[PDB]
Amino acid sequence: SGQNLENIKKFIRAANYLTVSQIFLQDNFLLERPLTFEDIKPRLLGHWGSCPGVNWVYAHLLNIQKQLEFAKSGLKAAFMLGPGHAFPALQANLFMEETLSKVDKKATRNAQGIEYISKNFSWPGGFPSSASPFTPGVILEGGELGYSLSTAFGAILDNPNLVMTTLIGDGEAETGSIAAAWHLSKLIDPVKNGVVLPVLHLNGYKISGPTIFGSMSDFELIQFFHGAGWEPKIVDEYSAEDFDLELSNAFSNAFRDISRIKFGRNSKFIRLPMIIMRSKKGSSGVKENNGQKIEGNSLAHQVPLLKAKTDKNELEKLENWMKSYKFDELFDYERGEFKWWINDFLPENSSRIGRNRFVDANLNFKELKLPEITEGFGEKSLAMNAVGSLLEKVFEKNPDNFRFFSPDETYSNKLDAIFEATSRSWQREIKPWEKDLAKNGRVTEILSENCLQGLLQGYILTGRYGVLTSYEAFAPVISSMMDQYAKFLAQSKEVKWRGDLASLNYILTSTGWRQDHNGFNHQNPSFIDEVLRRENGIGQIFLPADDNSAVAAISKMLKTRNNINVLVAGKTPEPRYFSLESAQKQLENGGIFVFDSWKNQKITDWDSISEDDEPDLILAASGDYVFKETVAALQVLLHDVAQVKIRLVYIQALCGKGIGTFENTLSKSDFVKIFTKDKPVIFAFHGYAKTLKSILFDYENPARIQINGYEEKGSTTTPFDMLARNKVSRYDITVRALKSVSEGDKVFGSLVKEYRKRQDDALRFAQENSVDAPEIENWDYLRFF
Amino acid sequence: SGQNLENIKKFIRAANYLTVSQIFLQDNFLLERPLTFEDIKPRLLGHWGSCPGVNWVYAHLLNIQKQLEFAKSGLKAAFMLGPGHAFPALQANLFMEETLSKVDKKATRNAQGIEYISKNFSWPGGFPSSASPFTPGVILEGGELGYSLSTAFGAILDNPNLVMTTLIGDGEAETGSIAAAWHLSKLIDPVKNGVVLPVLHLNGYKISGPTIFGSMSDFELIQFFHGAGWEPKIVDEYSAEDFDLELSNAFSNAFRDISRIKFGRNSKFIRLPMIIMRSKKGSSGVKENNGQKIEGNSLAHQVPLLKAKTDKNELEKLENWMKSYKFDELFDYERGEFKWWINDFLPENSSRIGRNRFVDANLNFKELKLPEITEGFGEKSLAMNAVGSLLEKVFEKNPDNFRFFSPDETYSNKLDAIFEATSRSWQREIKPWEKDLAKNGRVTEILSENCLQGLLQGYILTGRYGVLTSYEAFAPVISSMMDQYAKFLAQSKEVKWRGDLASLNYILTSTGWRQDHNGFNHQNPSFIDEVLRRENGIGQIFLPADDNSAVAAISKMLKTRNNINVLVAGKTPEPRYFSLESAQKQLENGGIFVFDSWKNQKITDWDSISEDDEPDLILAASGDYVFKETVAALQVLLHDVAQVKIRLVYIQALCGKGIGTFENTLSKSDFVKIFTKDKPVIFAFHGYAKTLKSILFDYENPARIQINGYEEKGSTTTPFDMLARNKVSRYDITVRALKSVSEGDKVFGSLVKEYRKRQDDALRFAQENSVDAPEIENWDYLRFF
Ligand SMILES: CC(=O)c1sc(CCOP(=O)(O)OP(=O)(O)O)c(C)[n+]1Cc1cnc(C)nc1N
Ligand SMILES: CC(=O)c1sc(CCOP(=O)(O)OP(=O)(O)O)c(C)[n+]1Cc1cnc(C)nc1N
Repeated sequence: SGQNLENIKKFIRAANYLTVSQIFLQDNFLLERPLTFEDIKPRLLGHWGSCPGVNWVYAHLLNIQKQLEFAKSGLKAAFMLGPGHAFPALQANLFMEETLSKVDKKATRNAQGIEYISKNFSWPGGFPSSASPFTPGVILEGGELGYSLSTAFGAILDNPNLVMTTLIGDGEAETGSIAAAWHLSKLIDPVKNGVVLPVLHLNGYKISGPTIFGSMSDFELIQFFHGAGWEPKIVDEYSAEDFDLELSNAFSNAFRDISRIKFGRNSKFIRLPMIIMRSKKGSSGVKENNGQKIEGNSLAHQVPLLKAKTDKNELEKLENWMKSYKFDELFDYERGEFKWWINDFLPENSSRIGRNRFVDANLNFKELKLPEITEGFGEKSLAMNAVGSLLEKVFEKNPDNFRFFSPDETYSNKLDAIFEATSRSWQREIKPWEKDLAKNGRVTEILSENCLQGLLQGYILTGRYGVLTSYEAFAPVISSMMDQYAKFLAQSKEVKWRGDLASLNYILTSTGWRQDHNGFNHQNPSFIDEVLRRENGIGQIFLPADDNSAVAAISKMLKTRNNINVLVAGKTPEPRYFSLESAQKQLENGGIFVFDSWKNQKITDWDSISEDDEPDLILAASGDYVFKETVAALQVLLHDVAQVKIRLVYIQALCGKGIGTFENTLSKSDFVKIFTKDKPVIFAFHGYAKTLKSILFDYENPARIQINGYEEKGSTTTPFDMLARNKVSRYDITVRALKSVSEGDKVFGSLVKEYRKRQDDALRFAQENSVDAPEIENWDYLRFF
Repeated sequence: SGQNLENIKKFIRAANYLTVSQIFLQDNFLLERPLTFEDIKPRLLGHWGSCPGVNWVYAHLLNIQKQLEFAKSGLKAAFMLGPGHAFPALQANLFMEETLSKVDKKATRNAQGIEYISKNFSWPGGFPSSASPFTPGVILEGGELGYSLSTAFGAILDNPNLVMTTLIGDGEAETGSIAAAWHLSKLIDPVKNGVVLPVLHLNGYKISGPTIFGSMSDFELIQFFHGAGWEPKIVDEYSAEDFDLELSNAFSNAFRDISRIKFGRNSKFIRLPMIIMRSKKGSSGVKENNGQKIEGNSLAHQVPLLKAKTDKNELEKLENWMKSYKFDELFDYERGEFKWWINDFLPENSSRIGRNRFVDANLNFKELKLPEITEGFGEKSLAMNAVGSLLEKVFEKNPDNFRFFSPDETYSNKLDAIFEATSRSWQREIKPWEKDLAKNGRVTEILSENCLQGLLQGYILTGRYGVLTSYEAFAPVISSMMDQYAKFLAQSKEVKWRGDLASLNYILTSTGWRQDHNGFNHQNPSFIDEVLRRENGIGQIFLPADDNSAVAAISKMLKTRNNINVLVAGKTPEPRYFSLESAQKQLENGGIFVFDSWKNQKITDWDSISEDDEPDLILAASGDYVFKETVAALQVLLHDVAQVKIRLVYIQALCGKGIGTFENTLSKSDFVKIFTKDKPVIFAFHGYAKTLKSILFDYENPARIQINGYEEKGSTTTPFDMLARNKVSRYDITVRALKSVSEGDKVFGSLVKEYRKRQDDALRFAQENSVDAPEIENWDYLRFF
């Protein structure tokens, strides 16, 4: 114990020394000669206040892992860093562990490695100032605060004997996501999945002020964290005779309780332990400077000596601070290597914190077994039921690497068929009249969308599969956090040892065009714009036409890696236009369907399109309801005049690089063939008009393309009134097509008046009877298969 | 007591009867004859499960208001409905009291009014199914759950006699916004302000399953809500008499409130009480149907009898359910009015819940006094310091209707000058080394952005002013909720009795181009895209060029009403420009600056632009950090080649309707004069390129416009490296301009080679020295002063 404690103290001292050397020094890293003004970095970037807590937690975790390995237990520990601004200290904890030496050859544990890791911190072309995928064993960026407990819970599923210790700052704990994630222990069974160990760094200060949790006493914190499903233990630096002994006792007790919980079963609810660690912010640093308080104050957040390159007293303070660590007793200056204590302290390579096998995606990724797609049919299209049946088959075929997440909307979205295979995860009591609740359920349901997104991202980044479904309007709640994930993917594109990962799959349904029980608060198609905004080859939206297109698309997204895909489709009975082979060929051609109505010819290959024979007008649609309105308008236009030639175009997929998919994106020359250079193009969009305008900016002649979308209007009314309020009903589409072609009002005016009268009569019937007119409800639509 | 109890019971019986009549009946509202199949609505829309709790709370609130007015107390109570899907029951509570009759003449409290409110619920053209601005006394729609506590805390400020009772659902309490807002009592003093009263519905069930909070026992709930700084009380429907217990709870809660608000004896932290009530979901309704459980189960969420128009047993169940409420003992069928008992229950006029004076925007809105604008002094311009000084003057001049909100970032954003007027609100202990903390501070700081947005919207919707500042990267966290606010404004455009409101003002600074201490996670310019997507005349972005432009813009947004404005500017020492507080203010009438470099001529009136002489190319920028690069590129181009003519265009404001402001938006004819029809336009943007592409879709000839902006690339490096990574540096701009102008690549090949070599040398110097080259650091710019 005493030799053990001495080894932890030496490890902490060395980690602190390399942290300060990373922050300040650019030369004379070993301090063999007195410090001058030429051995200081020109710009003193970085942070210091949270580093000592990171060092203490990492060293105690290494000691605990060594003890567990001696006990011959199967538990493997991993570390998660919430405060991503404390990156350099963690870097030091890797350098003396030799994890970084397995990735970079220049980071060997010697004097050259010390110089390499000290000079290149925050340097242009060196290591970044924050956590990144370039760091081994890192899955959470920590830049945007929060999203730390949910990702830790998501990485623990289906990975027993894995203990993930995550560090959460007290200022970060004031966010909504962290506050909501405390209840995630009521839905996950730790015996068959694993244990998450939370440590709260209660330094007491934010960037420039005290914290909410730092103001609370010990009694209030105990009651708050025991009101949820946690068992908290508090250790404070201000009153402890020996801080490291208390930290060792707390970690040993927590891991003993974890081992006791794993070995055995209990027919009740579990209470995972957690550690609150209170310490002075920026401990073991400069105490005072220019009469102000640094240690134990919010002024230690950034660097505490901003003028060390020009002020003599600041340089003396920095030199004394670095010499307080006594690096001569740990390092060996003669040979340039560490002494014999570091080999005694560290365990073997297979059982170290930074090289956990359960967290790595290279040792856990497997292919997904796709069942045969059965394109069953009835009388009307029900895309959500078919998607649920296919996901039920997927759940049957892959019983270890597939999961489902939803914010209590599985029945409302017509995806309940998946309950024929698996139940919903629930660790609390079940009443006899309740159904679909089990401890080992593979569906997790909670109203906090942030927790669901964190669980999905943790499960995917560990190396497995998942799909998250939701309403379309409530998606942007997890908008910004999703963008963070995208950055990770971009930062994984330049790393040669990361490996492949499953795609991030969203199923957004119950769109605003058919919200019957709610009005104007459940219609917000802005999530797809945020998905399409990113430009690092990430972002795909799938726009099915019927149930066959829906099952083809949901089969396509499960075969894609390292991307983000969103599928938006309705859940109401709908007409059917395409069979299985036509839908599959359309998806393999990008997702564009072209039809000529004056000759009744479907075109699925862009070759053999006649230049001598071109359409007079183009009607294009994107989305199921707008496609129904477009085909109804095309039917009316074929009935009435039939002298002009109309080409019908439907788009099934959109990507950040243009029209179609990333693998097969429509080019600038095929757009000219599909869409004629000068003919008008009336376009109906499921979402905002500017979302399509941004994509169509880069294509040929954007002046003639009229685009109509949601336009942010509507209330609780009939579906036809909802379509007519935003000028995307069939009659206004026909009016626009008549006015866009030839003179318009000169010859086709009376038809415009007749169509407006028909729309007025339909709206009057809907207003008077609260149901749609029988002319629209019993409409006879077109067929293509 | 007993007379009051039976009057309350009669009120709740009437409320339940009108709620069911609103949900189901189309005719025979008084049930004079036996119910048939022709008196049922064709579509049964609405919700029922949460309505009885709303009715109980409203009746007890009215009783407690009458009892308060008996003793001549100044406290005025208001009601807030979190579960917005429970709208019809609240409507019933607005019918027996004559609040709805003051707005609508047809809603008079008689038989015709009963028919009017029952027939038109969820009808096309009638009352909506959810809460809306059309309802008097409503400031929160309740569509997106979780924004109820923070809005109440925002609306409760500077109103010492307003007590707001808000209803929160147990499923809604699982959202992170509510869990973050539970701690808001530690920053707002309830003696000089009002008291927010939270009530937890706790019916036990979500849409399709149990709730997390419903699974917790009483002991766990007591600990969780005591640890957060509240005084919870529990009443359950499984008791002898629910109404007597509820009345005792409300009476004791009001006694504590009056004993704490007017004595002022306590100087330490306070403990606001809250009410936790437990009841069966959909109480006093259908018990069983088709062998399933309805009352006390999640199946009572929507309509519990979905086939009452076709099934005889369902119709009989509905008739028995409605006849369970004996409406004959509360109504006179021949007179058509209520009996005398209601006149003994309702309090005096204007002492009623639905007509609170402290909540209405009318009778509380006052114009803001703008101090005189002053110019900036010095070579380098600091926009944030000038903005802070102007806000300090505003705080001085308006000591009762202005407040500031920030997520612990006002020191880092160079806005600390406002600390010369007011401190930060803080109700906890203050250390001797801590500064800018006071109980009566007018600045609220917490890391939860959702709480800040809720406080700002609550303050603004009651008829006062406020400004919220933040980083640009973490703004999208509050994107979607902001969209909800915009919808409110749109509905307020169609309500004739709703008064004016102050604009929603954002200041986002520390942009991604100058994140020195942070890396990739702190660059995300997507919030302005979310704001610009509103299409109801809402959404304005202000893009200052220097400090004078910043103060002119911040003076302009404080003079705008019923809108949303965003101001984005840097905080680094930047060169000054045309802005001398006079030319800048003249530019603000249009928001666009035009300069001709071949004759050194500024243009402020667009009708003076000569059509005979035209620029050879246009360099345009939007944002200060890239305006620097484009004026440097203009300087280099003027130095090297003089036979070409360059027109410099800067844009200061963008709106959803086009270029400029809503009051003065650039037309499609002025765009042709400013931007020539066929000349190339090299445009450089502060944010994403597609955000500007969507706006420029609607203008003339968008094919020739080369838009470059942030490309999601960068790391911890020098500012010039950050500019060059996204191809928006000065050398990139001049290379692009040379490529655009030149007919062939062999005329300016030496120049582009030289500029590429110069950029390579600058990047090499930055890589080797970690400091920008002296050629760039000591650059000499031009001025239009
Ligand atoms: C650099 C950065 O992004 C930091 S660090 C920091 C204070 C962290 O509080 P904490 O007490 O948990 O940290 P610690 O004392 O060092 O442990 C803030 C508010 N920010 C900016 C910020 C703002 N808001 C959000 C959601 N995320 C971030 N990162
Ligand atoms: C219709 C709608 O938008 C409702 S109602 C409702 C149940 C609310 O649970 P709670 O028990 O707290 O309310 P109560 O049953 O009425 O008492 C949900 C989940 N939703 C959809 C939904 C989903 N997610 C979010 C953030 N908001 C909403 N409104």
